Amino acid sequence: MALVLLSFGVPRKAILYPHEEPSWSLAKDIVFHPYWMIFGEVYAYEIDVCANDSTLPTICGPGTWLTPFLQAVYLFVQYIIMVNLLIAFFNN
Amino acid sequence: MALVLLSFGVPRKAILYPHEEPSWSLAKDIVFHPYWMIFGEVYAYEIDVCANDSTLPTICGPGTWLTPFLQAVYLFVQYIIMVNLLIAFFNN
Ligand SMILES: CCCCCCCC/C=C/CCCCCCCC(=O)O[C@@H](COC(=O)CCCCCCCCCCCCCCC)COP(=O)([O-])OCC[N+](C)(C)C
Ligand SMILES: CCCCCCCC/C=C/CCCCCCCC(=O)O[C@@H](COC(=O)CCCCCCCCCCCCCCC)COP(=O)([O-])OCC[N+](C)(C)C
Ligand SMILES: CCCCCCCC/C=C/CCCCCCCC(=O)O[C@@H](COC(=O)CCCCCCCCCCCCCCC)COP(=O)([O-])OCC[N+](C)(C)C
Ligand SMILES: CCCCCCCC/C=C/CCCCCCCC(=O)O[C@@H](COC(=O)CCCCCCCCCCCCCCC)COP(=O)([O-])OCC[N+](C)(C)C
Ligand SMILES: CCCCCCCC/C=C\CCCCCCCC(=O)O[C@@H](COC(=O)CCCCCCCCCCCCCCC)COP(=O)([O-])OCC[N+](C)(C)C
Ligand SMILES: CCCCCCCC/C=C\CCCCCCCC(=O)O[C@@H](COC(=O)CCCCCCCCCCCCCCC)COP(=O)([O-])OCC[N+](C)(C)C
Ligand SMILES: C[C@@H]1CC[C@@]2(OC1)O[C@H]1C[C@H]3[C@@H]4CC=C5C[C@@H](OCCC(CO)CO)CC[C@]5(C)[C@H]4CC[C@]3(C)[C@H]1[C@@H]2C
Ligand SMILES: C[C@@H]1CC[C@@]2(OC1)O[C@H]1C[C@H]3[C@@H]4CC=C5C[C@@H](OCCC(CO)CO)CC[C@]5(C)[C@H]4CC[C@]3(C)[C@H]1[C@@H]2C
Ligand SMILES: [Ca+2]
Repeated sequence: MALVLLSFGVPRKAILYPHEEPSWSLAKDIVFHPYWMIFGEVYAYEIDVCANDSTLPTICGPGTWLTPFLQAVYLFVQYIIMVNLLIAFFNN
Repeated sequence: MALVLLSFGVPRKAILYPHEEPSWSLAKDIVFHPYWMIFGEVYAYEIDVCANDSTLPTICGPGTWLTPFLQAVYLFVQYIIMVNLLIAFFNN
């Protein structure tokens, strides 16, 4: 579950923030939002940053249409497979 | 689950509100948000009160960078261990 997290946070932070110099904030932002997604926080109005209801309208740019596809795969893996595999683990 | 709650709400309220005189509001605020976290309310824009998207920008101060680490441990214990232990309880 920690690897699926980094498989998602690093492409997302890279596609949505292309103009970043090296910073310790890059170690938070690859791990912060993808972790809070495991607990039901979808960040609904940050998905599709080019939408009109977006709360990140300045992040709209080339390639950012990829991130909602990425997060759809991410939560399917984490919530629909990995959290329920862990329920199944505990039950058995 | 009520003890993991107080293990989190008391360090959080202490780190984020250092300048408090004794008040009955201290018995609510150690128990209120940590309980609503069990039911999927992450308080996403109150985590990391020093962030730019924060809805508590005045709470930013010394030591407040500890609280997102604390809440990451908190929900892991409550949701990933304790809620699913309780599912496992009921199934068996
Ligand atoms: C057995 C358990 C052991 C733990 C194992 C796991 C290891 C956990 C390791 C995680 C790596 C975190 C590294 C922090 C990066 C530097 C932070 C920094 O510079 O300042 C930040 C620190 O202040 C905060 O408030 C944020 C602290 C991070 C919260 C982590 C919660 C998510 C849990 C994740 C769990 C999933 C882990 C998935 C696998 C990796 C603040 O903001 P900034 O912008 O970064 O800098 C300041 C600038 N500013 C003032 C403009 C805002
Ligand atoms: C079930 C329902 C689906 C029905 C079926 C038919 C599919 C329909 C698809 C049709 C493809 C055409 C869509 C784009 C329209 C034209 C260009 C355009 O407006 O681009 C937009 C984005 O979109 C893109 O840039 C491209 C998006 C392509 C993703 C398509 C997924 C393929 C199907 C499924 C893949 C799943 C996996 C497949 C394996 C099974 C531009 O808008 P923006 O992003 O807001 O940015 C603009 C602002 N900017 C200029 C600042 C950047
Ligand atoms: C079998 C079941 C039995 C129950 C067992 C559990 C014990 C339950 C007991 C919990 C302790 C409650 C102590 C209340 C403190 C005093 C509050 C007060 O005076 O006013 C508040 C009451 O109005 C509210 O809105 C808060 C009421 C608390 C709701 C509980 C929610 C969390 C669930 C709890 C469950 C988790 C417990 C985890 C374990 C501890 C309002 O605001 P204030 O600021 O406080 O005062 C007014 C000032 N102001 C106008 C400026 C706002
Ligand atoms: C997977 C990804 C991680 C990659 C690995 C490398 C780790 C990277 C970390 C590197 C450490 C350096 C980060 C801070 C940068 C310099 C100072 C700074 O800006 O501080 C910031 C906060 O942060 C702190 O004050 C310190 C944060 C330290 C905790 C880092 C986690 C340790 C590893 C994991 C721990 C898990 C458990 C470990 C056991 C397994 C200040 O910013 P702010 O908070 O916004 O407040 C500023 C405003 N104010 C002045 C009003 C207050
Ligand atoms: C699932 C199976 C495959 C099916 C998918 C079929 C292919 C999908 C369909 C179409 C392909 C992508 C093109 C459509 C959208 C283009 C419109 C556009 O400009 O968009 C953006 C740029 O976007 C780009 O420049 C995209 C470049 C290619 C991305 C890499 C391929 C991704 C496929 C992933 C496949 C993963 C498969 C994983 C395998 C398991 C917006 O650009 P702009 O801002 O408007 O430009 C002006 C910028 N300026 C102002 C700064 C100058
Ligand atoms: C997990 C395993 C161990 C690894 C831990 C890694 C250690 C982490 C690394 C380094 C230590 C922490 C400090 C680094 C950041 C300092 C930057 C800073 O100033 O931050 C803040 C202050 O914060 C402080 O002053 C905090 C001082 C130490 C806190 C106690 C240790 C926390 C580690 C717990 C470990 C738990 C272990 C649990 C064991 C299971 C912000 O200050 P400021 O607002 O900028 O100052 C101006 C304020 N003024 C304007 C009011 C004057
Ligand atoms: C197998 C796993 C693959 C993924 C991963 O774990 C192992 O690989 C690690 C390598 C890390 C980076 C190393 C170097 C730096 C440079 C630093 O530069 C300070 C500049 C300035 C501050 O302003 C100093 O004053 C900022 C942090 C950064 C980019 C790291 C980020 C986290 C990364 C990507 C980690 C990530 C979780
Ligand atoms: C084993 C467990 C450890 C944790 C815990 O349970 C047992 O320990 C309890 C002790 C409680 C405090 C006792 C005294 C007061 C003073 C009062 O002062 C009124 C001032 C003014 C109003 O403005 C009057 O006019 C405010 C409340 C406060 C701080 C209590 C808060 C809750 C606490 C921390 C409880 C907490 C849940
Ligand atoms: Ca939820």
